[PDB]
Amino acid sequence: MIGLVGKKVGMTRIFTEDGVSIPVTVIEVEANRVTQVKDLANDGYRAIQVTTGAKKANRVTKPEAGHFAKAGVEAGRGLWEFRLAEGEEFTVGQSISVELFADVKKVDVTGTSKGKGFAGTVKRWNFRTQDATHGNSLSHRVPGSIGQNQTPGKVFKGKKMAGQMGNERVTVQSLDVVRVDAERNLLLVKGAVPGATGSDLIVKPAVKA
Amino acid sequence: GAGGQHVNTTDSAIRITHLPTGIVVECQDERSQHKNKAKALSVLGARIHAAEMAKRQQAEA
Amino acid sequence: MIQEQTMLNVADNSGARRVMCIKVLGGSHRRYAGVGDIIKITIKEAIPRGKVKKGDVLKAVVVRTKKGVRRPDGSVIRFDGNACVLLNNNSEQPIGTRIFGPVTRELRSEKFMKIISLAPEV
Amino acid sequence: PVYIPRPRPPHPRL
Amino acid sequence: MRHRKSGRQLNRNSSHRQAMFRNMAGSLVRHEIIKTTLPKAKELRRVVEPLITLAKTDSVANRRLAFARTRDNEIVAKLFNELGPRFASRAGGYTRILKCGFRAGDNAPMAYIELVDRSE
Amino acid sequence: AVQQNKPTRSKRGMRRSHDALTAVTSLSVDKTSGEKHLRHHITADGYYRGRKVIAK
Amino acid sequence: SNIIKQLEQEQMKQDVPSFRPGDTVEVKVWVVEGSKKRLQAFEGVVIAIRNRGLHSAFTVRKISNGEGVERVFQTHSPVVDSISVKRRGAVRKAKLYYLRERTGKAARIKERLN
RNA sequence: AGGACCGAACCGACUAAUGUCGAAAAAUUAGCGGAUGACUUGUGGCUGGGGGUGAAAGGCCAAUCAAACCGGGAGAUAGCU
RNA sequence: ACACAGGUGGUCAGGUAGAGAAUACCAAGGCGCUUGAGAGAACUCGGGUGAAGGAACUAGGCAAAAUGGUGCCGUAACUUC
RNA sequence: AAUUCCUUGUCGGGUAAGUUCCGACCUGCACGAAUGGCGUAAUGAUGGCCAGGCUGUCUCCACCCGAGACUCAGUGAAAU
RNA sequence: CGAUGUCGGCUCAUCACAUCCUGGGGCUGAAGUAGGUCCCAAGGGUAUGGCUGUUCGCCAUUUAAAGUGGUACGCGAGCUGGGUUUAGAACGUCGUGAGACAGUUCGGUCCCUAUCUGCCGUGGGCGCUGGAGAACUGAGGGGGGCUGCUCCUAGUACGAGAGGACCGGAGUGGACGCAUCACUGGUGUUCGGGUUGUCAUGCCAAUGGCACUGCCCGGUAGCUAAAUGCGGAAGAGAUAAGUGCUGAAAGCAUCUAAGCACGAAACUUGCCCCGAGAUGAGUUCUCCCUGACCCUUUAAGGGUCCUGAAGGAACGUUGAAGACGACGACGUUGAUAGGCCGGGUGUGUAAGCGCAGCGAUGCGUUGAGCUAACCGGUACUAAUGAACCGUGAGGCUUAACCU
Repeated sequence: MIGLVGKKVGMTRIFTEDGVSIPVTVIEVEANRVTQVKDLANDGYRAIQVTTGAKKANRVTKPEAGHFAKAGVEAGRGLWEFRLAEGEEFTVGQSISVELFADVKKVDVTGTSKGKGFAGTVKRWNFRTQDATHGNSLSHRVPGSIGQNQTPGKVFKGKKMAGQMGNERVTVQSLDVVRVDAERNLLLVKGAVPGATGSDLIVKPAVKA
Repeated sequence: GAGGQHVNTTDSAIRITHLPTGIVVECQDERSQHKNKAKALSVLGARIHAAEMAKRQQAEA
Repeated sequence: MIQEQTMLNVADNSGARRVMCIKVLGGSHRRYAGVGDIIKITIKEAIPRGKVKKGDVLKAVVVRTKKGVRRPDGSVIRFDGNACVLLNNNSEQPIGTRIFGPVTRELRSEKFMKIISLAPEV
Repeated sequence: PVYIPRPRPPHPRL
Repeated sequence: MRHRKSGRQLNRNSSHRQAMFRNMAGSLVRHEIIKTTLPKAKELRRVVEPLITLAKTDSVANRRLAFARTRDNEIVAKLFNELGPRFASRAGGYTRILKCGFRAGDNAPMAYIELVDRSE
Repeated sequence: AVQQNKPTRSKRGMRRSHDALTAVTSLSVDKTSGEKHLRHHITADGYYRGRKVIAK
Repeated sequence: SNIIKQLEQEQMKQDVPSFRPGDTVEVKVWVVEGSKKRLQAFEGVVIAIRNRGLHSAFTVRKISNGEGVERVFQTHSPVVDSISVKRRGAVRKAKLYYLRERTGKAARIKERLN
């Protein structure tokens, strides 16, 4: 089924009654109301478009304000379009609570990662540091050789080099869900999900069953 | 050993290993590997010959 | 975190005193052993009347690490000295008779059940 | 220039 | 990579920076308006402000802590006499940045930082 | 690490196509004074947001 | 957060005995002995208390039969059952990690005795 | 007492890192050897180029040495480029 | 060659701790070394600390790290005693 | 062996494993007695090996403090 | 030869397949377990140490396996310099001799601030044809793909015993990778304490400076990893080697010539990521702009006045975003930053005073005092009204619609 846009709220751990402790991530997942049910008429494909959160009305833009008061939904932060699965079918403005994750047991939380910045190759691609004594000169962390010689005559496309690491979008897969709460609107998933606190985690039921 | 740029690149050294007997002999004498190899077949042949003649001559006495 | 070249005291009374790890089993390019893994040691120092001697290459199994083992609740059980129990390479069935000092509850898995009855603790 | 220094020695090759 | 770190460094090692804040906090307290560069101002807030929140409560110990900082007795005597009971009911923010363009010699953004006072 | 042959007028100009200077275009007319100052900076006389602040 | 602190404080047990580092403390840990829920006693000198609320922990040093052992405890874990004070050490340092170097006569500590 | 020991000045230059269009045509920083001696040093002399001097390396002889530098024979000679 | 991290002989030589002209902090006295301001990436240089292991690195324990003072006890083969 | 080619000669010691090391044999390509032979305590910024310590040399890097790098202002080269 | 840096190691790889392992088969002198050999298959994987400068090799112990090779036997404008390739010295030897050796020993300067190509990131311009704010489609492109052991089937098949399976499943490790700080730890020169020497604030007390943070002991936030979570897949289409069914040529026989099935970690798709500069420049949704005058060379023309729209940009406070641009939040109708209050964590019984002690010091006040980056809050200071770019209903042709 569809996914749910929530917010990352830190990490904690839950002690089971029988003895183990599980590191969980708390995700506050508000109401994800639909602003546009796309279907095969004007798009060829079918989908929904959800929103959540809130903004100041003197901070939202006049195109987007008409895009939200078209549906009557309160203009929040972002929009996120989810692909439909031919069995479930929503309408415009139909709010979607946290209670789609009752019977499910595995999720795929996707969030924008934490940008480590311009990382060099040791931290970025796990290269190996050269010998930091024994004659070595000015070359303790540099990435070594990058190509062969006169026959290749260039570097191959997709050479692992240095540069921006993180602040990408990644996907943790197949997390065992822990506990879903109604009034608190919290989705406890086991283990780390990407991004620092305040991210926008899209949580959908896991495709690898 | 010595040679200059020739040693650094050309192989010019040969081990020959007689497998059913386990007698190696390494000849590393001259610049060309052929006059290392023919030597490492002569001394190999003489060591199969003397290592057999000590079995026969061992079983005499 | 018992890896290669690490000296280990001997837990039991088999006959060694100080043994050196030389190889970690159970995988290719495995870095270090842990709680209760089988390792391969040689012996650096024996008592004279023992069953084993110096240089005697055999398998041990680590039972105490200063790095410690982790319980599932989030605990850790750090000892204050690394140690092992000498085994037999061909049938593990440890050569020693009685084991000096504690062991740790993860060693209770169908082949060290002799050890945790010879052990005095945990 | 009045003083022109001796060139940096070659890579051997001998 | 200073994710959630704080504290500007201002191209100085720590023991120097502690001393230019120790000097410049005193020179601010004595003069009540100074012209320094804009990052040195915006870090001079975090030094000068708790020296006044310490001064709002007068005792023996707070004199000695406000002498362990600023290291000068005129400064601790204009605090606890004049400045403290001028901010007897100011809930923080006893300070003010005013940008004054750029420095002549090296094009550096100035700021008159002053106390929220001088109501003569 | 040195150039194999010299570049032109052309490829010098195209590299210098990003060294253009940027205009300010934000000059406030001050409230009381009518003077020109940058946004958020004090005036030349010293009035800031109409209010005199420099006393100098 | 509000969320983390309120979801945290609804699981912290409200009966935790207060102990300083340096006390002789007898802790009782549950243990699965195959198909049995045995209640074991691990008792020594407490040398560290991490405090984070639910994530607080404390480390117990106990020179068992042969050498020293240090078992660290998650305080609010369900496997711990009892924390009891035996002695009360008059140390004057928060984290007593010096004691690893000392054995026997040197590491004997004072009592608080107040 | 000592071509004795440890160690500053002082004399030197074993090691590494930096420097190699450097701060420097040989240096710096942390170590390092000698340190009452066959030591080291100021100032003045003396030996002149097939010559000097050399606890000897073909080392040093004015940033140049298996024969200095400057002027000359000289516009040497060049089956070479 | 430079307002150059180099070289240059003599004389004076205070306080506290110190065997000391070492070394640390000071007095007299003299300076802050003629570009600054900012950010706080890779990577380089000069440093700090490090879990567990301890030369497995490597050509080689190179480089680090460690040892280090004074008194007293005590000190092996070997020796030209 | 500063000498030895064949050769990582043979045997022993050290090591889990030792072309190096120490001891021995002598089959001395091609040691040898003032172009010195054999020893030799002390000495050596000398060569080879071993052990205890000690540790980021290493497994495998992590974080921090400074000086450059990057940005703004001022002067502004060089090799080719 | 007016110079193409030459062995091995390090870092980094990349392709071939004549495949070392994993996967599918044929034959077997294939009972089983294990093999031998041959065919298809390059998707991933493919030791750690001793010896030697070594490649190679010998050995030790692993492993699922320790593949063979091209790439200037890849890679020095990347590192090293142990051997080799100078100058010193000596040994053996040869030479009367200077000297000499694919003979051996000891010592022996490894420069470059990157213009273009390429590659990793990250921006500005313009296009996409009226402008703008977003949300996707997916052409294409990339990342990924490894495997052990234990258990059930079962001690069943197989075997005289000895031992010991196929196919299907389940749990747990190894190496690699992604993410994260909740745990355990590192760090934390911005926090607290101890303490040596000396200098200072007149002196005691008290702090402060300098000594590598003076030397140390703890440690918040962050980053981190040894730590903790997850991953490789299942499936589907088309196959290679191979196995068939029906079936003549060729009355028989035959997997093939007509026809129909099966068949691998390779291919396509499935998983994740970039992505409409996919100039072939796409689709949906929304908001925005409807003033008049006059010159011609009457042209998708130029030009004057009135307006400036949505929006953007700039400036400021900034950020778990960042070299810089960029990107995200906030700009008073406001929690973006600092400060302030309460907390929390940390460190550990402050100063001051009282008592006890000749005194060093101990007790009370006191789990005090101080507490960075953290948490819930609070307009107290700082985020200024505006000015600025962007306009004025969007070309021609054809077609089906209404009118």
